[PDB]
Amino acid sequence: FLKVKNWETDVVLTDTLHLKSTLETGCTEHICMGSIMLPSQHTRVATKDQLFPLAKEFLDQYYSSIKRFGSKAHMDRLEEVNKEIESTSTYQLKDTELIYGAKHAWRNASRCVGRIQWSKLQVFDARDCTTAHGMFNYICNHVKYATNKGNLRSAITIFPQRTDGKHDFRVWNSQLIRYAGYKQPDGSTLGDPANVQFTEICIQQGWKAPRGRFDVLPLLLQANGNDPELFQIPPELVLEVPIRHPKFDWFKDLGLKWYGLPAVSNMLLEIGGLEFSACPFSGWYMGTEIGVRDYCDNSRYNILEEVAKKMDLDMRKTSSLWKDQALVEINIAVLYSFQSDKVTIVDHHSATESFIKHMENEYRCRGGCPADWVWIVPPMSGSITPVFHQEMLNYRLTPSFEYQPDPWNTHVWK
Amino acid sequence: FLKVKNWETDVVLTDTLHLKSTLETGCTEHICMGSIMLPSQHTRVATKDQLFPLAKEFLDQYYSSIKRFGSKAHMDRLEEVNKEIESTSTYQLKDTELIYGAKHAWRNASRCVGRIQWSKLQVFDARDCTTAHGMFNYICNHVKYATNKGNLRSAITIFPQRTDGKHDFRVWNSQLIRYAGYKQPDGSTLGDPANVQFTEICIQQGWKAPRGRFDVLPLLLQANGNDPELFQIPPELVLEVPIRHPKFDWFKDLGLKWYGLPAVSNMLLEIGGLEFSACPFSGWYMGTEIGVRDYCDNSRYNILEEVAKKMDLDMRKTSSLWKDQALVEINIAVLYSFQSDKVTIVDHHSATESFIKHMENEYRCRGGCPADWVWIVPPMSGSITPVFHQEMLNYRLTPSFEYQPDPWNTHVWK
Ligand code: HEM
Ligand code: HEM
Ligand SMILES: CCN(C)CCc1cc(F)c(F)c(OCc2cc(C)cc(N)n2)c1
Ligand SMILES: CCN(C)CCc1cc(F)c(F)c(OCc2cc(C)cc(N)n2)c1
Ligand SMILES: C[C@H](O)[C@H](O)[C@H]1CNc2nc(N)[nH]c(=O)c2N1
Ligand SMILES: C[C@H](O)[C@H](O)[C@H]1CNc2nc(N)[nH]c(=O)c2N1
Ligand SMILES: [Zn+2]
Repeated sequence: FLKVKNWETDVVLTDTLHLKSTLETGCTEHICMGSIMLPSQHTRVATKDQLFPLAKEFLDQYYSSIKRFGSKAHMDRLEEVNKEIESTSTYQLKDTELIYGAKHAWRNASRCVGRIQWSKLQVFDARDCTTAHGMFNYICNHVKYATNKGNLRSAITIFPQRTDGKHDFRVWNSQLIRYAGYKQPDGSTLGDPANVQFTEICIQQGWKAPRGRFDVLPLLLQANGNDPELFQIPPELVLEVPIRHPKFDWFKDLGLKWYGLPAVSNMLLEIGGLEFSACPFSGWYMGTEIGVRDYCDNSRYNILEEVAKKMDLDMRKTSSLWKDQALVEINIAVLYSFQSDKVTIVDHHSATESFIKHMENEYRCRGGCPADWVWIVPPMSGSITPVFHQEMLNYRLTPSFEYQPDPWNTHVWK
Repeated sequence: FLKVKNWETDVVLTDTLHLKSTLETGCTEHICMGSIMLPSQHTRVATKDQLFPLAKEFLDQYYSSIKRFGSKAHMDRLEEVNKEIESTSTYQLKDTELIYGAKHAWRNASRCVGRIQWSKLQVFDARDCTTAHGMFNYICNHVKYATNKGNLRSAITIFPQRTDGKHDFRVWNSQLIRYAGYKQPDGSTLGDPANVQFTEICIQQGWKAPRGRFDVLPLLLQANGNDPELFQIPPELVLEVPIRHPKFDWFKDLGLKWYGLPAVSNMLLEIGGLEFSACPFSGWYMGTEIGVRDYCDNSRYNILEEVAKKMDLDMRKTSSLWKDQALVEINIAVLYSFQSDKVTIVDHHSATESFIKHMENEYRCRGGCPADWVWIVPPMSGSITPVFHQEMLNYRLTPSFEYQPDPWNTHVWK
């Protein structure tokens, strides 16, 4: 029954939820790895024996969720998937068990500050899919729906679960919409340095790059273990916000823009022991993810010098805080640009307050809320947002989202 | 033999130092408490039995440090304090063992970004002190020395170790130089809200407050268990930087200022099992500690609105990032003000780069460097400083600095 304090408000919350926790974290009693980016625990091949307790555990919270824990419909469903796990060494979720598992995977994501919206998640069941083309169609219907003309909506599309392991649905994109990354002669990078390995993988499979900055990458979709295939999202479906500033008219001259739809596609969704290797999910952007990380990370677009230049900034000494000054401006423009286009965006203040609000309800009507402070604190102006001052317990509940290796490092090809 | 990566540079460092670790962290395999502010492990009454392994462990690294591990002078010193621990149920450090233990307490402080300077620490041995007045004199000689007319120097003053526990030297100030905090009629706060409980404690013992903003508090010094006593640092010894901006001439009109000398006085220094309950230590300020936390924390001076006002800032909508804009300005002024006065200050960029440099040498010539990411990442512009992208292993080595309860909640009075 652990206590967590908010040192800005002296609010104390009591966490019992962490007792239901199951998975391990990477920390021990003599070492804390809370700052390791991809702990071996957060990465993802299972058998039929451990598979039933997982099913049991998940089915018991789900019937407990729809009020009727331990009833006949529960006991039958337990026997039912017991039977099905004996016979097939795996099983299938009901439509509702899948919607529930997905929403709670998000709910349990300790690194996600947007979780106040976890209950309003749209679950598209793609488990009937069999081909890369059908994947492409489900993904496009996802994009269109979640984009909703800038009034963005949370959604997830769940392709068939892993079975043997060699028959595996995977989106090879990290996100359905990402800009291409091209190395240059001198070595420098056009576009997004993050995706340079992925961009050339696409060309290795036949992409015809328009070698510029913001070239929306094509989808590389692997279906049921087969070699992936290239499909270009219809451009009318990829909404984009050109970035201007509400003061500096040279900001348009910077010629930047970003897509409205954040949509992570490389993660693994775990539910009742079942593994969904392709499950792209989307919501809306927090300002900082674009203006701080995408735009100003050194190994991303790296625009701080160019913005500071135009601002006429003391770029000599480090202590001029020119980098900080040009970073707040870039985030002012991103927010303003997205808002003047009716494209859903949230600032890091509004988003981190709501997370504290969310944390309250989770400790009240759930007994806790796993939270990773390393990741919840926004990457600029940490301590002026209320999550900097909120102690948080990190633990691993299931259903959950896990990392998984890249397909091209595991795919037994051709 | 754990690995930590820098995701900005793809640098990998290998940590074996954590194997020498001894104390626990608060994390377990199923829960990470890396964001708990004062874990029960980081707080501080010991006997004579566990006291010798502690002495042994510390003496073995110290003679290993001066090259002659296991020699006769080592073995004799081991027998010597063995003998002394049998006879007195405690023991005394040699002058050099104390200088070493202190420097390594700092070296091991995982929450300190300034640790690149740990070897150049000036150790003042105050273990002959017996009276609050003698404390006051050692503390003043500390202030004067460390201040060094703005060319600040790192130092620590070590008062006698705890023995029985009822005879205990304690500085009741959190820092030797802090501004007084006064509640008002309407409830609001003049001065520093942090110290309001301490400020009225001082008046409870007879302080004559000049009830303004930046009133340097008096020292409240407890010596050998006796009731503490009030002493006012000579004002010529308290250096102060008035805060101006190198653009906004109304910034002087804000009328702010800060002391040059950060000097934490409430911590407990542990060496070879011995407990030094009063051990004030000082270095120089990182810009952000004043301009971000001191000035802009909600429950500190809370000047963001007043600075934004004068900047003529979009203070209506939250998403205007006015708070961020006024926060970078305040930090530009702090750095500039301290630098135009030849008072040693370091910006959070320069300081966090040096910490990465420091981390390199610690993994190379020591096998690791315990680091608390929650605390090493500066509280503004996190991800544009290189420590945001540096994975860090947190573990607890000794000699170390520990928190300890406030004296007025433990002091058996009068
Ligand atoms: C609705 C708006 C949302 C916002 C504003 C939001 C915000 C964020 C942010 C800022 C991060 C940190 C990632 C980074 O900065 O690199 C994150 C991580 C994450 N989010 Fe959310 N998110 C949203 C929706 C969703 C949805 C719909 C899901 C799943 C269905 C989700 C699941 C996750 C996961 C799994 C992580 C990372 C966990 C990890 O890395 O281990 N989020 N989110
Ligand atoms: C020389 C310049 C120094 C700088 C720039 C510096 C910087 C910092 C900063 C920014 C923090 C985080 C505290 C906060 O933001 O609230 C910190 C913590 C700390 N520093 Fe350093 N510091 C310096 C010198 C020292 C010295 C001389 C010592 C000890 C002799 C020391 C030991 C510590 C300890 C023990 C902590 C906190 C550990 C904890 O809270 O558990 N530092 N320092
Ligand atoms: C190398 C890893 N690093 C780059 C972080 C990558 C990452 C992994 C992950 F699973 C995530 F959910 C993630 O969330 C971004 C995100 C997703 C959604 C739906 C909304 C918002 N607003 N944001 C970001
Ligand atoms: C409630 C706790 N919270 C307010 C943090 C307090 C705290 C505790 C502590 F032991 C510290 F060493 C500390 O370091 C401040 C510091 C010290 C020195 C020598 C230099 C710099 N530049 N800075 C700050
Ligand atoms: C070293 C550290 O684990 C890494 O830089 C983390 C820190 N916190 C983060 N927080 C978020 N939201 N996103 C990130 O990519 C990271 N990166
Ligand atoms: C909740 C959290 O533990 C607390 O706010 C910490 C976060 N990191 C920090 N880091 C530093 N340097 N100083 C602090 O006071 C804090 N506060
Ligand atoms: Zn931990």
